Amino acid sequence: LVPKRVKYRREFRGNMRGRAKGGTEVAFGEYGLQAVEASWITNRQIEAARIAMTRYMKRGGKVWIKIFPHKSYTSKPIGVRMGKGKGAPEGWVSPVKRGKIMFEIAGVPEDVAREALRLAAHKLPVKTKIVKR
Amino acid sequence: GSTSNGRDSESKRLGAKRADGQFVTGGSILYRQRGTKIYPGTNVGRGGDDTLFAKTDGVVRFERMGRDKKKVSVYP
Amino acid sequence: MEKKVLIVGISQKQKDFDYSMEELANLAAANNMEVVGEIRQNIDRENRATYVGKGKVDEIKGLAEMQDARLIIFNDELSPSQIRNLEEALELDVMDRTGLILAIFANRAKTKEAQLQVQIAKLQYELPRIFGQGEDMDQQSGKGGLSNRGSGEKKIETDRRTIKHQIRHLQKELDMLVDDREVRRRKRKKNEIPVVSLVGYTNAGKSTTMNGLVRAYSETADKQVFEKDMLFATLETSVREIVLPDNKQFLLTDTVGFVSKLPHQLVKAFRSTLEEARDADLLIHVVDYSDPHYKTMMKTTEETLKVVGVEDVPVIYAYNKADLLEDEMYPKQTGNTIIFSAREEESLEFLTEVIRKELFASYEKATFLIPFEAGQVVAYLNEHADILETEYLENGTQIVAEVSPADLQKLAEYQVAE
RNA sequence: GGGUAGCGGAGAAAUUCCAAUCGAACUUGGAGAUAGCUGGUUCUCUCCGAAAUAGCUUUAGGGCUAGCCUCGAGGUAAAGAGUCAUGGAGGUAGAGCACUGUUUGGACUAGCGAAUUCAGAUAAACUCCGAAUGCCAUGUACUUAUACUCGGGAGUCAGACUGCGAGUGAUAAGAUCCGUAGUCGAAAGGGAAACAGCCCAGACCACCAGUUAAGGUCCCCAAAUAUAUGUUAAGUGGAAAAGGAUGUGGGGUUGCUUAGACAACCAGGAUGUUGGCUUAGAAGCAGCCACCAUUGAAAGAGUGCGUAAUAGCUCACUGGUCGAGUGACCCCGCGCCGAAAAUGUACCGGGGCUAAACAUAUUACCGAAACUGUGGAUGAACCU
RNA sequence: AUAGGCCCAGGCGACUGUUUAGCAAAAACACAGGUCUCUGCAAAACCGUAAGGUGACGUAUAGGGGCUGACGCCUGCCCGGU
RNA sequence: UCCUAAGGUAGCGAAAUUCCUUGUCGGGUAAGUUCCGACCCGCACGAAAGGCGCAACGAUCUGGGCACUGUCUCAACGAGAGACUCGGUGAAAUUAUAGUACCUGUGAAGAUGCAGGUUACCCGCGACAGGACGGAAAGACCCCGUGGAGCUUUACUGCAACC
RNA sequence: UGGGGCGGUCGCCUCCUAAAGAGUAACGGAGGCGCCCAAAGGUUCCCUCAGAAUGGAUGGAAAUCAUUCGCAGAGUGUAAAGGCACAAGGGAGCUUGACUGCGAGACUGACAAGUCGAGCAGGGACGAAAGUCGGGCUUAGUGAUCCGGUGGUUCCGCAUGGAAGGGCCAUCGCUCAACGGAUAAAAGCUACCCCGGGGAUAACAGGCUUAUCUCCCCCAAGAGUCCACAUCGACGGGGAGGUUUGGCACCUCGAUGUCGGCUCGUCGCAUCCUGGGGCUGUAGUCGGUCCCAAGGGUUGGGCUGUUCGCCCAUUAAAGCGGCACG
RNA sequence: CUGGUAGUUAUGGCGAGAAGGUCACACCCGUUCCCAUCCCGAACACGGUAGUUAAGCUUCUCUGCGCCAAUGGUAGUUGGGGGCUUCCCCCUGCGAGAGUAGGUCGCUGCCGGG
Ligand SMILES: Nc1nc2c(ncn2[C@@H]2O[C@H](COP(=O)(O)OP(=O)(O)CP(=O)(O)O)[C@@H](O)[C@H]2O)c(=O)[nH]1
Ligand SMILES: [K+]
Ligand SMILES: [Mg+2]
Ligand SMILES: [Mg+2]
Ligand SMILES: [Mg+2]
Ligand SMILES: [Mg+2]
Ligand SMILES: [Mg+2]
Ligand SMILES: [Mg+2]
Ligand SMILES: [Mg+2]
Ligand SMILES: [Mg+2]
Ligand SMILES: [Mg+2]
Ligand SMILES: [Mg+2]
Ligand SMILES: [Mg+2]
Ligand SMILES: [Mg+2]
Ligand SMILES: [Mg+2]
Ligand SMILES: [Mg+2]
Ligand SMILES: [Mg+2]
Ligand SMILES: [Mg+2]
Ligand SMILES: [Mg+2]
Ligand SMILES: [Mg+2]
Ligand SMILES: [Mg+2]
Ligand SMILES: [Mg+2]
Ligand SMILES: [Mg+2]
Ligand SMILES: [Mg+2]
Ligand SMILES: [Mg+2]
Ligand SMILES: [Mg+2]
Ligand SMILES: [Mg+2]
Ligand SMILES: [Mg+2]
Ligand SMILES: [Mg+2]
Ligand SMILES: [Mg+2]
Ligand SMILES: [Mg+2]
Ligand SMILES: [Mg+2]
Ligand SMILES: [Mg+2]
Ligand SMILES: [Mg+2]
Ligand SMILES: [Mg+2]
Ligand SMILES: [Mg+2]
Ligand SMILES: [Mg+2]
Ligand SMILES: [Mg+2]
Ligand SMILES: [Mg+2]
Ligand SMILES: [Mg+2]
Ligand SMILES: [Mg+2]
Ligand SMILES: [Mg+2]
Ligand SMILES: [Mg+2]
Ligand SMILES: [Mg+2]
Ligand SMILES: [Mg+2]
Ligand SMILES: [Mg+2]
Ligand SMILES: [Mg+2]
Ligand SMILES: [Mg+2]
Ligand SMILES: [Mg+2]
Ligand SMILES: [Mg+2]
Ligand SMILES: [Mg+2]
Ligand SMILES: [Mg+2]
Repeated sequence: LVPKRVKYRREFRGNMRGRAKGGTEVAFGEYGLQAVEASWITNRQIEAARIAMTRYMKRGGKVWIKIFPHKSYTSKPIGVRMGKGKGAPEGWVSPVKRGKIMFEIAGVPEDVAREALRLAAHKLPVKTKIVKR
Repeated sequence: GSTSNGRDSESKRLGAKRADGQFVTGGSILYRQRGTKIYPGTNVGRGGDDTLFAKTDGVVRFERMGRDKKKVSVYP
Repeated sequence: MEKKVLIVGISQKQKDFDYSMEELANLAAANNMEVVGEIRQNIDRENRATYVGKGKVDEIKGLAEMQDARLIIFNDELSPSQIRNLEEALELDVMDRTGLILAIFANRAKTKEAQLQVQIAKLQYELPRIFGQGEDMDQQSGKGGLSNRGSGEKKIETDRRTIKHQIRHLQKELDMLVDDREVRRRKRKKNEIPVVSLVGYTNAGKSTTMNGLVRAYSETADKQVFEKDMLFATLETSVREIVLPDNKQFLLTDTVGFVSKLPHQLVKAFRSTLEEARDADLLIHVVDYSDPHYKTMMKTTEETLKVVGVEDVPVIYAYNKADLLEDEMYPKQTGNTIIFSAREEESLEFLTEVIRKELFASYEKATFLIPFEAGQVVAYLNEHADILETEYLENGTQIVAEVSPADLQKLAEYQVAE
C-alpha cells in the first residue's frame, strides 16, 4: 500500500496524543481489531497481518483494512555526519492512536473469526483486542 | 550532500498598529495588510499598498459590516 | 514501477550469441524490467577498458538517452575497472549478467537457506569491486603526517580487514545450517530406500512429472509441487514417497533449474543444494524435446553436473513435450532414452515401468509355508512383497511370491526346497 | 704558507659546508620592530550589580552601534507593576470535510473501467468552524513602587542543565538548533550516600534559646519498633519488553443438588450385527457410504488401548453405598516467569527487615544560615 | 698467537671512485663513450658600475651549455600547438 | 568508411611499473601471500627524462643449498667488572604542604586524599616496575592568526639585462 | 562549515517551521527575482466568467450559433500568499497625473537606508456635476562614497577686467553578484620548514548513544519419505550485551607513545574438552539438541610485518571475550 | 392600499401553491424627431396607449432545501501536583467543533398619490 502521488516528499513526524478521532467502531463487518496503545504501523506489517488472517480463512468471508499509510519517513546511511539537508525517503507509515479499529472481518463463524484475528495480532507492534459489533 | 533550499524574505511587520478605543492623531497608520483584509470606514483612508490610515483626530473602532467582512473607523 | 533497461553484447566468438541475448531479455523480463533496445558488436576480443570500445560507448549513451533508460545490462561478467570506466563515460548505472541472476535469486529466496546462500554470493561478488568504489573517499590526498598517535595502520588495511571478517561469519552460519540438514537424512540413510532424482534445464517439465507420479502412486497424493512457466519456479528440493502396484517403495526428489553462463559464486550454492542428487540411486534427465535448441541445453546440463560433482550414476534421458510435436508416437523407449508427455497417464505408466525395471532386479521367486496358529507373517508378505498365488493347506498357508534378499534371509526358516 | 665572504662564496649535487650556528653566518645599530595571541598586574571596608543577545563587519576566540549595570541632574494634565470590569486584532490546540491533495467498501456507469450517489477515513505548507492562554487599549475601580529624558564611567558578544512547545536526528545522545519558565554562572545552608544546573530555602555579626520547609522517625544517626482497616511471600519492595501461566484476594452472572449433585466403590454395559462397500482381511476401532431396530435402567452401527484378523481391556450411559455442596464465564488489586560480563559481595549508603514493604485515613515529634527571641553594627528614604 | 667459509639463481648500477661532519653509502652523483646546439677571435660564455680579468699566453681535431651514460643490437610515426 | 598533426613501430611485460590479486599453470618444500619459468584483459611498458641484452665488479637488494653452531627446544656451570658489607670523599634531575591502603561507586564522564564498606602494630635493608594520566621538551600531527620564511608559474605590479 | 578539505552557499521577494499580536535559529521543507507594458497607465460610460446538457452541414469529445443550469468550479503580465463579481476581471471614447514645489502625522528601524500619508500652491486630463488622477490588485525587478561625462545656473573666481578652475541643480558610467562595496591593479607548493596559540577543533584510548552489530526470544505458513514444534523455520514482532561499522565532541594539544610479536598473567561465561542429566527421526555403534557446571586443561610448523586466513602433521580438545585493542 | 427611496449578520434567500389591478407600475404599439446596434428600435433613446394581468410587481399559505440556534456531555487548555514519560493521571477555573431540542417564508424609516 503506497499512495500514487504526494504533494510533498518530506514531512514532519508528528505526534500521537489523544484518542483516535474517528473509526473507533465496527462499521462494515462483524469483528474487528482495536488498538489499545498508539504506534506507527508500516505497510510491511499491514501486509503480513493481512496475509496471515486471510490465509487462515481460506479466502472465505470479507476483510476490510481501515488504515492507510499516508505518511512517509526518511533516513541517512551509515557513515554520514549530521547536517547537509534531510535524508532520503524509505517507507510509508500510518500513525494509529488508541481506540482505532484497524481490521474488520465478516462472513465466518465465531471460532474462525477470533482465531484469524489472533493470528493477525501477533504480526503487529501494538497491543490489541478483539471486538464484535 | 547539499540542501538546495535556504532562502527566505525579510518579515514585513503586518497587523494592527492601534487599539480599539484608543485616541489617535491624523495621519496615523491603523493597519497594514495585503489586500483588503479590513476595509476603510468613516474618516479612514486606504493607502497605495493597502495601508489603512486615519484622516482626522478621534477614537478607533473596529466594526463588522455585512456578515463576512470587517472595517475600522475613527470618530471625534 | 517498471524500469527501462538496455542490453549490450559482444560476439566474442560465441557459437550462437543469439539465444544468449534472447535469454538475457527473458531474464530481464523476469526482474520487473523491460528491454527497450539491444546493442551488439561483432568483435572477436573483449575490450580491456570499457568492454565494447570507444565508439560503441557513445552509441550506447545516445540510444539510452533517446530511449530514456535508467540502467544498462551487460551480457557477460564485468571487471571493477571496466565498471568504473563505463560508469564515468555513460553517467548512468551499469549492471552485468551475474548481478541480474543474483537479483532474480534474491527476491525468490523464501527459506533462509536460499536467503543466506544469495547473501553470501552477493557479498563475495561485491568484495573485489569495493576497492575503487571506496578509494574515492579514501583517496582524499590530504590527510595528515606523522602523528605520534594513531592506529599504526593505513586505512586500506583497516577496511580490508573489516570487509573480510563478515564473510567468514556468514559462511559459518551456512555450514551450521547444512550440518543441521544432515540430521533429517538419518532415517533415509539408516534404511535403504532407493532414491531417484529429476534433473535438467529450466521449464523442462520436472515438477509436472513429479506431480503426476505423486497423484498416481502416493497415499497423501494431495501433496503437490508448484508448476509454472515463468522462470526459476522451484528454488527448493522436495522428497516424496512412491508406492508401486506390485508393492514396491521408493523416494522421488525434485530440485532447481539452471541456465547457461552461470556465475561461479552461485555454483557453490547449487553444489550445496544438489547434494541430494549427488547421492542419488537413479537420475532422470528431463529434456524439452520441442525446443530446437534443446541439444545445446543437454550439453550445458552435464557441465553443471560435472561441477557440483555427481557422476557414475545411471541416467535415463526423458524427452518431454511429445504431444506438442506432430507425427510422433509416444511413449517409446530407445536405449536409455524415453519419449513421452508428462501430462499423460500412459506416459507416466511407461516411465514408472522403466524405473521399476531399472531399479528392482533382485526380486526372485520363493515359496514359504506359514503355519496357521503361528500366523502374522502372511500380512508381512502381502504388505512388503508382491505375491502370485497362495494355497489353504491343512498344515498352514503355502505362499509363492517374488522377494528381495533381505526378505529371503529374514524368512529363511519358512523356505521350502524343490 | 696562501685565495674566494652572506643580495655572497664553495659544491663528483645531500638544501651539502662556510668556527659544536645554515631553505640563507656572526656581531652591533634602526629597536622598547610589531603581537586583534598566552602569561602577570601588589592595601582595606561600605552601597549597588550584569552579559554570554540583535544588526553590520576579509567577519567569526577581534570590533562598532543598540540591549542589559552604575553615578549625577531634571520635568510633569503620574506617565511604571498586579488584579478587576469593558472593548478589540489575531486562525494555534481541538474538530470537520464546505475547497485542494491523499484514500477504503458498495450501487450505478460513460466504455476490467472515467464520472454520479451511498457509507467510512486522512493533512506542517487543507479550512464551512474554532478555544484556553498570551497581546493592544480604556477606567473615575482596588493595591503597589517605579517609569521617562539629558549627561559621566563601564563590562558583556564561548554559556550549561532541568520542565514544557517544535525542527534536524532513529519520535537516539550529557547530541544539535529555536521559543518559553527556572536554577547555576555570580549562591553559601538543609535533602537527594557521595553529586554546579533536581527538591526546600537567599548567609550583616554574636548566643550551650524557640517554631517550621523539603526529607524523615529499628541501629549506624536527631525524632513513632505510632493508630485503624486491608494486600503481598517475591527480599517484590531495592532494574528490564512482546509473550506464557489451576499464585492469591475482592466483586458480578449462570448450570446441577438432601425426590441425593461432583469424586471414588459395587454391578451391568446386551441382541439382528462381522451394517453395507473396498480389501487376502476391515469382526465398533486402515479407509468410503449409511448411524437403524429390539429388550431394557441405560448400553455408541462405538471413546481410546490392543490383534494380523480375531480375542482381550476400557469409556460413553444406568441402578446401588455414604450424605453436602459442586462447575462455567466476566471485571478489578497485588504478585510469578521471560532475566547473561568481565579486580570483590556490587541494581536498598550499610547492618538488617516479613514489616522496618504496599494501599487508604489519622496524629505527634525531629529537621535549615528560612522565620521568631535577646544584644550589637551599618545604608537609604521620609519626618522632628 | 696471527693468516679466505663456499656454492646455485634473480633485480639494479658496466667498472675504480663520490655523497647527507653528528640517522640514509644506495638503485642516488661522477665517469669513459654518444648526440644536439652556440662560438671566426677584443670568440662565445662568466665576474665586475667601469677599468681589469678568467676563457687562454688557447684558435673550430678549440672552447661554453643541454640531455644521455662502458660495450652489443637498435632508436619507429607526427612540424597542427609552444 | 569517420576523424586527426599523426594514430604506439621493434623489443619487453602481474615488472623497483598490475587496482582486481595470494591472477592462472609449472618448479622447488610435508606444507611456499615471498622466489624462479611461462601466459598476455599493459587499471596505468616502450625506444638518448633512451628500449632490450650483457662477461667482470658490489660492506647493494632478493630466493635456495653444503658446512657450522646456545639462534632455538631449555637451559646449567665456571672466570672477571659493577652491584652487596666496611674505611675515605661526595653530586644531580625533581619538589604546593603531606600522618600518602584496597574494593565498588561518585565527580570535568579513568581517585592515595570524596561516599559506603573491607583490611591494616612502629622503624628500616636487599630487590621489581602496576600507578602517581611519573621526569625531560609552552605538541613537530590537526586547526586557527587578515603571523613568517624558502620555492614555482601563461597570479599582480615592478627592476636588471638585452634588442 | 557538526574538524579542515571537496561539494554547496553569500543580495532581494513569497509560503511552512513560528507555539491564534509583532519578532524568532539550523549545510531545515518548497518556489521566484536582477523585468515587462505608450497601454497592460488616467478618466468616463457600459457588462460578467469556467464547465455541462440539449439541437443542428464541412465538424470529429472539443472551433462558430441557439436555449437552460451555473458564487466563481474563470481571470487578475509574472512565483506565492493575502485580496477582488458596488469588480481590483472584460469592452469602447477622449487622453499623458508614468505632473512641478511640498508635506501635519505615522510605521519600520543600531546606523545608513526603507514604507504610508490627509492637505496646501502652480498648471492640467477626463466628466453634465459630484469627483478621480503624484503609474500598474498588493508585496521582488537592485548598489553607498570617491572619481569622471553631459545639460542648466540673477553663485565664486588669489592686484584689477576676464579666463582657467570650482560650487549648486538635473542626469549618465558597477555580475563593485563575496551584492554595507579593504586596492585603480593579484594565482600556487612546502616532506626543508619556523613562531604565537587551542582539547574553543580532528587522529589513539576513555565517556554518552545503540541505527548497525553479536546473542536470546514471540507467532507460526512451511520443510522434515506421513508429521508446525527430533532438527530447522519464511512474512512480521520483542529484548539483553557493549567486543563491530557509525554518531556526538564531554577530559587530555606548558605531550594521555601509536600495529604486530615476546615476557607475565588475571577475570566473565554466551562451554572447546572432561563430569551429571532430559528429549530424539534414541535397536546397537556413531551422533543431534537442550539443561546443570568456570575445578583443571586447552599443539608444533610452511607463507605473509601482519591480526586474520589457507595449508602440513598432531590432540581428549586445539573456546569466545574484558583488563588504556591488558 | 399603492409608487419611489433607505437601514438591518439570509430568522430577510432558493423552491412550491394560489389571488390582484392601465389609481400607480409593467408588458405592449411605432420609429418623424435627439440617440443607438462591430449586425438587429432586442437593449439604449424618443412618440403614444387598442389588449393584458400571461410575466415582472404586490398580497396570502407551506420547512422541501438553505440559514439561525440552545441545554447537558465530550475534546482541548491557564495554574497546582504526580507517574511506570511513543505518553498518561489527579484538583481548580475557562470551555469548543460535531450532533440535537427548537426558530424562520422578515423587521424598522421618510416621501408622493388612492
Ligand atoms: N504440451 C505439453 N506441455 C507440457 C508437458 N509437460 C509440461 N508442460 C508444460 O510445461 C510447463 C512445465 O513447467 P514446470 O514443470 O513447472 O517447469 P520446471 O521444471 O518446474 C522449472 P524449475 O526448474 O524452476 O522448477 C507446465 O506449465 C506445463 O504446462 C507436456 O507433456 N506437453
Ligand atoms: K500485538
Ligand atoms: Mg598524505
Ligand atoms: Mg644572508
Ligand atoms: Mg648525496
Ligand atoms: Mg642542514
Ligand atoms: Mg568567558
Ligand atoms: Mg564557576
Ligand atoms: Mg547541597
Ligand atoms: Mg505496631
Ligand atoms: Mg512479540
Ligand atoms: Mg487475577
Ligand atoms: Mg460419578
Ligand atoms: Mg515478575
Ligand atoms: Mg519480573
Ligand atoms: Mg527471578
Ligand atoms: Mg534499580
Ligand atoms: Mg524494611
Ligand atoms: Mg528580635
Ligand atoms: Mg535585633
Ligand atoms: Mg540604620
Ligand atoms: Mg654523490
Ligand atoms: Mg668506449
Ligand atoms: Mg656534451
Ligand atoms: Mg693567458
Ligand atoms: Mg661541444
Ligand atoms: Mg656543460
Ligand atoms: Mg631532453
Ligand atoms: Mg658487450
Ligand atoms: Mg602456485
Ligand atoms: Mg606448489
Ligand atoms: Mg615473473
Ligand atoms: Mg630490463
Ligand atoms: Mg650482466
Ligand atoms: Mg651471456
Ligand atoms: Mg676480473
Ligand atoms: Mg660476476
Ligand atoms: Mg664510611
Ligand atoms: Mg660511597
Ligand atoms: Mg573512604
Ligand atoms: Mg615504616
Ligand atoms: Mg581575521
Ligand atoms: Mg625556513
Ligand atoms: Mg489592469
Ligand atoms: Mg577597489
Ligand atoms: Mg618532497
Ligand atoms: Mg578508532
Ligand atoms: Mg570509546
Ligand atoms: Mg597544557
Ligand atoms: Mg612460518
Ligand atoms: Mg585425537
Ligand atoms: Mg581486550
